[PDB]
Amino acid sequence: IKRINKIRRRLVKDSNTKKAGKTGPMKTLLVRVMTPDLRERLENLRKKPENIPQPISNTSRANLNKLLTDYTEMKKAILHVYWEEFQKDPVGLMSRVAQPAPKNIDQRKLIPVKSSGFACSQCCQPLYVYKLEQVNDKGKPHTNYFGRCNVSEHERLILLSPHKTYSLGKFGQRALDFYSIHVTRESNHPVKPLEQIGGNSCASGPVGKALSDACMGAVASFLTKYQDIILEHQKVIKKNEKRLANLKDIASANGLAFPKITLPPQPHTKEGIEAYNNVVAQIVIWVNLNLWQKLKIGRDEAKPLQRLKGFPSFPLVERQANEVDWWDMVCNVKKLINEKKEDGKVFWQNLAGYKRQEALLPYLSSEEDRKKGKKFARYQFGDLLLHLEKKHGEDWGKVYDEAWERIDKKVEGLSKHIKLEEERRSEDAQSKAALTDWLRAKASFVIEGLKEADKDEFCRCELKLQKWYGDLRGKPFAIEAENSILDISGFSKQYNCAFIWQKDGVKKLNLYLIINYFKGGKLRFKKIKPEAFEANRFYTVINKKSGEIVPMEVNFNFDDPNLIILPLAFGKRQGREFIWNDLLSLETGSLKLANGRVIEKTLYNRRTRQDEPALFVALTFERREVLDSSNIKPMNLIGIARGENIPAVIALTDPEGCPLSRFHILRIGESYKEKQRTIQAAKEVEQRRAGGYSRKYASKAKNLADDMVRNTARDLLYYAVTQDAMLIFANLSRGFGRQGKRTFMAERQYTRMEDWLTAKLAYEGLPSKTYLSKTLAQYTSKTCSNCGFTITSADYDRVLEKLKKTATGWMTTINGKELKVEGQITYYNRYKRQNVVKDLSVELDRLSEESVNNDISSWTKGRSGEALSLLKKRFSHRPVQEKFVCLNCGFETHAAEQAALNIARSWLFLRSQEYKKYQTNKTTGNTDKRAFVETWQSFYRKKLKEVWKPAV
DNA sequence: CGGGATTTCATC
RNA sequence: GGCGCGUUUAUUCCAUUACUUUGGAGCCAGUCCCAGCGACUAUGUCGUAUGGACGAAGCGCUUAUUUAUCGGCCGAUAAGUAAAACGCAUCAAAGUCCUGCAGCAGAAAAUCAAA
DNA sequence: TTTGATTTTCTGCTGCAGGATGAAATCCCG
Repeated sequence: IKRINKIRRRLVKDSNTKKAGKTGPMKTLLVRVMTPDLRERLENLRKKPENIPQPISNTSRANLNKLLTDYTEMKKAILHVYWEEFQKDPVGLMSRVAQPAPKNIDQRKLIPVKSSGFACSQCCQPLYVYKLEQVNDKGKPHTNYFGRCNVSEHERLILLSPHKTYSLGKFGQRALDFYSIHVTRESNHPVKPLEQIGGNSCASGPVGKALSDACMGAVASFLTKYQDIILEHQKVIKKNEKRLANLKDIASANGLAFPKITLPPQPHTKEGIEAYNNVVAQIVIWVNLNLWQKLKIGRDEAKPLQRLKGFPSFPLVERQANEVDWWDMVCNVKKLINEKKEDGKVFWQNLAGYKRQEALLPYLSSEEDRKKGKKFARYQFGDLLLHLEKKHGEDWGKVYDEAWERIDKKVEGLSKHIKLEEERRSEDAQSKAALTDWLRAKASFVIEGLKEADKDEFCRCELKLQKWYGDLRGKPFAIEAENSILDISGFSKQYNCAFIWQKDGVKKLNLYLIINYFKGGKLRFKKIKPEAFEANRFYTVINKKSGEIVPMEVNFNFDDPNLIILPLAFGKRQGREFIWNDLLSLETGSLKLANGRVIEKTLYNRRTRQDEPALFVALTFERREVLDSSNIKPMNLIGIARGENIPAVIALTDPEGCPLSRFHILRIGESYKEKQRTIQAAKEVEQRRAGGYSRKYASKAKNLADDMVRNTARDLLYYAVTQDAMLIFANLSRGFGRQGKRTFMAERQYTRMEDWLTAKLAYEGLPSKTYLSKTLAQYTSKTCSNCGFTITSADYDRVLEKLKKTATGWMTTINGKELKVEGQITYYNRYKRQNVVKDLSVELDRLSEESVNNDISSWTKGRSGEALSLLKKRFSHRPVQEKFVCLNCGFETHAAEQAALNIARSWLFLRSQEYKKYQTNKTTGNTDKRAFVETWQSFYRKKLKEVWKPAV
């Protein structure tokens, strides 16, 4: 059958196994700790078993909770202190936390800097730079840089990176010796969480050696982010200089007096970031007000200034908690609107004749916003004002009052609903967002009364209300639940934690987990002989740096008021993988338990119908013996064709490009798109009935898509294994994916399918390249198999130029092929939001009615571009995302199967001596892709003539 | 003078 | 989608240890009860079960409490209450986790000194 | 998105960093 575990069994039997290197492929077993509610669930089976194991003792729970609280508080205190230090001195901190090179390089330094880049915070002295040229694995010389000082105490190996003027390049979690500062009593630093928070009731060693990493990792990450952003800030400022200069030139071309507001330079505080971003936003608003719409100048003509993004915030401390409070900001908005209500009332009541229509231009929605079931608050506010104007005439004095009454009623109702929801147990972010939109529209309309009288006051009010609107939209999802972690830096005797089993019979084992992190607790680890096992006793093993295993015996008391005892709860497959695996067992050392965690996160309990915290044990198992890249030989190929109606059509072929029948065409996940469409229809119905859907449809589409992806991946892997085959994908940059107007991150699955197969082959120890491959996606999906011709836009330009009218009508040719200029093309106009069908010949006649003799090249370049767009939309080789049409010969068959075969044939093409000759020609400085296109077309035609006979 | 830690130092 | 239920997800031995999910299948989706949308015939009604709250989600086999058709209390046939040997719809899959920041995937409003 | 012209709009939750541990010298203890 098709089981992933049978595939893994064959893979294990397919080749020899060898022990893992310095670090093995990490894998986490996430089990759940036996709890009283777990036992309650277990007791209610129809076929009740003989023995129900005991739950976890209450003392263990209390001790674990106290330990988690202490660890969290210690981490918070340490990060707070180091945030204060950073807020005092950035340079010294980021110089200290720089990760030194390993204290093992005894290579002789040869070339110092031909100097004053940074300074060691210990001596505040400049760090000399030294280079070192060596020979790498593949023959490319590499240049490294290191920092050493005149002080023997400061003779470290701080990393330096070149630029074209130097940077650190590394930030570690163990560079700064955290132990000697806040734990040991000899140091007199005023911060000592162990002596202060825990009251000398917690063990020093393990807790400190965990806190060190648990804080310095985050510190190093933030320092890396900031030290990387510091250079891009300067470069972005430099680019903005030229962009502003060009914009000023364009503005002065029309004789426009540019406002005297200048760009703040690259700052190093977030206040400067905010000021520069506000200046940029105001400049963009002014340009949109005066140039984009007034002059009908498009966006290509205006390269704008850039806002500042990418400046990080300090971990766990600069995470804003929104202390300004939601209701306080709402009341501030109310007060500001009430103060500025008179200004808007006077402006609208005392409006001129024709100025009334232009005053309401932003308030009225166009077809684009109206057709999509719902409009922004500004649009509906304008429509309500239009209704009031229709109902009560031009009496805007009372119209404003009635509109204020309606908006105030809606605001009060929304506020009451929000308070009622948020008081007891619930929260309504949708209502908050709607109320915020209403308040924003009301504030805009109210303060629009000062658009031409008091410019600065109006702008200040606008900025304040906009930032208040942003804060009111952002604050509600601040969350209240955070994970709690309890690290175990390693599994050795010192750390006083171990995994134990009961030697029942020959192989059966009971499972207990013991935590010893308190002073006064008793836990004895006794070394024993290899086969001294006895019943009612716990036994375990230990790992060693030299590859030795030294099993030991555990003895303790179940009523100890200090230690923590954990019974587990898991399933057969998990036990066969980690706990009681048959082939790779922890006794031999093939499977190793390196580190674990006591993660406590909220999970849904169906018995209580609620989400409650549930202790997990993220036992990270490092597979110490993996497969060897010694017996693997791809051969057969499985060309995967992507699409929507058919999730995947796969074509089999040999390593001669000759397809063979062993199943030849297989389709997996049929009608699943119909289920996706049904789910989408239900969601759209729920939106039409309220504007949103519930949590039942939260991930139905996502879950179905992921299930389809994983099932298809399993099927592909089984086919590859059973046929000794390989899979063909494309070479796409990281982050590849389509983003239209309604795209979701879950459709970036081609790369994610590659990644899933990569991870699955990676836990077994082999890279993705063994059975997963990529094709150079240059013109791969743009080729047909009947003519060997790949369409380019130069041919489109030639077709546009050649377009003329003969006795039978318009005529144009591609590669000498006469094309009947006839037929109708359908387009989806966003202004109409419907289907409009136009005739190519009729539109050409209409466009040429302004010219003589139908010479398109004699028209304006805009008319030629429009004719080019018409010809391209008529002669597009990809009319639909799921349809391909051959422009040259139009051989007729099932398109998807032919495309599936052609994908594999293209991947085969992406290795040839023709490509070698193309590379040699490209070494002549002719960096043109047209040579590649010609070579690929010629090679494909030659191969079609020789062995790749098209369908007969 | 070993139990028995106990911490402290240290380190890809 | 709401409720339940277990199956298989290991080649001779490694829990029929249950966890975290998705499917197949079995049953059930009504109550403006409160609040978002159109007409707004105006802050009034209707509808679109939308967001939450509210019930909602098998059958028989084996063992005792609810009766006499029979002779001067014996079982004749069956209810549900319980246990549980239990049989059917009911049969299939996969898992590698943490901390921090917030950010990365676009295109249609879009033409000029339009190279 | 895939040949030359481009950039403020409305959508939605993942994309980049940091990783997954034994000697040494002491101490409480006489």
